[PDB]
Amino acid sequence: YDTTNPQYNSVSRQVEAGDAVSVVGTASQTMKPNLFYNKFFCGLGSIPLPKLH
Amino acid sequence: TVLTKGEIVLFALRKFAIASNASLTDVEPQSIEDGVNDLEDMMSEWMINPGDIGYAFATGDEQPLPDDESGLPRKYKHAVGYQLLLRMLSDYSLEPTPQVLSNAQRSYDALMTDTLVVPSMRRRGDFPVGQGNKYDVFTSDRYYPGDL
Amino acid sequence: TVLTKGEIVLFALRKFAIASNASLTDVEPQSIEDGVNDLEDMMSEWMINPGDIGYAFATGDEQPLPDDESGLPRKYKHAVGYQLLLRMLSDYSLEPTPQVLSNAQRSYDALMTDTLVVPSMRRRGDFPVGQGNKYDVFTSDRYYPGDL
Amino acid sequence: TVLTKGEIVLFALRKFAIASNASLTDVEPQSIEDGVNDLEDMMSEWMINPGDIGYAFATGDEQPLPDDESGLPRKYKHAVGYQLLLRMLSDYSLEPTPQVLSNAQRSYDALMTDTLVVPSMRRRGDFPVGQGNKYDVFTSDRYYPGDLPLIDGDIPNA
Amino acid sequence: TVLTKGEIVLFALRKFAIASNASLTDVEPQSIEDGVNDLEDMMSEWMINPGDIGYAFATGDEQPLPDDESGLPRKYKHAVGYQLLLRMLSDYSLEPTPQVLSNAQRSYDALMTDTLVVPSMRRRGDFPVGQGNKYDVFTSDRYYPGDLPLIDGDIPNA
Repeated sequence: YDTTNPQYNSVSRQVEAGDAVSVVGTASQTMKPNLFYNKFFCGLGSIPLPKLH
Repeated sequence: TVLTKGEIVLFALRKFAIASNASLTDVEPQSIEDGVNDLEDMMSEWMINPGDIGYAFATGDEQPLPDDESGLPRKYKHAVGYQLLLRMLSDYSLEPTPQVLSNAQRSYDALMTDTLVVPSMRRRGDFPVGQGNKYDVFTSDRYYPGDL
Repeated sequence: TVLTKGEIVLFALRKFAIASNASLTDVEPQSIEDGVNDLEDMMSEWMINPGDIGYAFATGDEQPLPDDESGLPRKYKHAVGYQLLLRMLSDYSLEPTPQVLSNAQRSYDALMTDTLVVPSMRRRGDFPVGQGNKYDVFTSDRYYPGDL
Repeated sequence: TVLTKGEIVLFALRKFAIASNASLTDVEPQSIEDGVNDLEDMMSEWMINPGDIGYAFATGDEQPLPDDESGLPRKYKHAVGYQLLLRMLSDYSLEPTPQVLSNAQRSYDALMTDTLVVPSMRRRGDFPVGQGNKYDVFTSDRYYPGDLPLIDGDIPNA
Repeated sequence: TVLTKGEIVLFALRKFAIASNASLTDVEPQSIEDGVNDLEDMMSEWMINPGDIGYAFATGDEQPLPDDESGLPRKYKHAVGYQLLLRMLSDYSLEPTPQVLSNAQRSYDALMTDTLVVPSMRRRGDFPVGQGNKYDVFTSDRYYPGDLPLIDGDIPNA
């Protein structure tokens, strides 16, 4: 939330002090989460290695 | 056999006879504190050109004392003492002698001999690597890295 | 330990034996404040030729006082003090000695060694980049950007 | 903060101990007047060769007074005071010392470095512009202007 | 034989006549103590430019003792004493003479000629050996050995 460059706003209002927050989940639950994403979210590569003489 | 700031300063004062057993003169307290803080400042300045040589500094807000352990190696004692004498003599307005200057230069040269680097310039980075090294075609090993 | 203008001025006065703690005769505070003023103007003038070394100046209206801190590191103390000594001996109508001149030159050379930085000449701006840099896909430039 | 001709003259006198505050307890108003007049004349002379540096001359016709403000930045005062000292030392018949000469030389050299211009070499005017500069589409013509080029069009004579 | 440090110090004093056996006035013990101390600092520094020459040091942080055996050959004592004298003259407020300087230089050169190095630089390692040396399949030797790094399967990069 930039008041000098409004071009890059990505949220309705600024996170001011005293705002209400919460944590999603349970106290100490353990689970195996599902996932969802776009193609251009993460990227993976494998570096080839050099031969030792 | 560890060195001390008091020992190094006393060596410098005896070397020009400002205070020594050969003469009947005895150390004045004011001369010793001046030697100690001048030595500390000279080492702080030396941290650049000759390079780090192992001096142990005084922890902040605490003044250095003649009984503190300097931590310097024994072999650097003559060089450090002669440099201290050269930057000390102006206090009593004495004039260095040619033999003193020659000894100081010899000690400085001997100290500097042990700190040479010769950085040994490396390759360029786009220099081709020959076919005699049998490079790996997929890897980016057809050319020299030539960086950090 | 924090360096102060008063400490620098006292060091400069002591190094040529004009006034010191051990002396039985001492100089009026008028001389001390004249010395600190000379330091202030000299270091303000130093903003052009040698460069910036982190010195802190008086905040506009306020005059400089010896008790305040200059902010310089311990390394530059001898350089600053020796230059102030060379600029202040004429006030008492004296002549620096060759050893003092040599020491001041050595410390000033150390200061230049610390401050030195060398530039790099960028490409002209109409210099072709070459087909081997993949200017069709990998790089958007057919010619080097030039100075920024 | 503020630079005063009186303090410049006092610095010039003190730096050679003609009238100091430690050795001697005397300052002479005749010396002060001579010093300020010499400073005024020297600045008037300097207005041409080294170039203007921001000094302010006395408006009207009344003589300058030491309490006035010079307007010089504090980074020039050492050079100004040294160059003044060398000029006025003949009156007390005191010859200068090599250390003073060296200090004045370094201060003047620093001022010279601060006041450099190093102008560049403009094009001749009949030198052709290359065919690759795309004239008839860009603002460029076949040839370089050789004079300051038109910036507006409302004022076209210059 | 023994060639004690105190003997070397007394030699250094004698060749400048600070105090000898045929002298009514002699030096006090702490002068000899400082002489031996400076001797050992100089010899410890001598482990850089001239190199180790067989000096024996005090192990177990004991203060230097004048009557301990230095462990140097007798063919070094003049050089050591002359170099010690040049460092110690200032303490007695005296200056060296041309004959003493020449003798010290001659003895130092005599010591130097006994510790030559001649590093005799090697061949590259990619320099081919000729076909006339009759190299073999098993012992390699088709190219001259070089630095020959010892590469371990572990620690591949280094």
